[PDB]
Amino acid sequence: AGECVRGRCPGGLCCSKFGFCGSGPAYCGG
Repeated sequence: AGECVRGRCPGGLCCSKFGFCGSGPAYCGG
């Protein structure tokens, strides 16, 4: 669960260039 649309993802979390969303050092980087 958690996918980005055209490079935009709400909720207040991170979005990966592969088209995904997530919080913490997983989809954010560092």
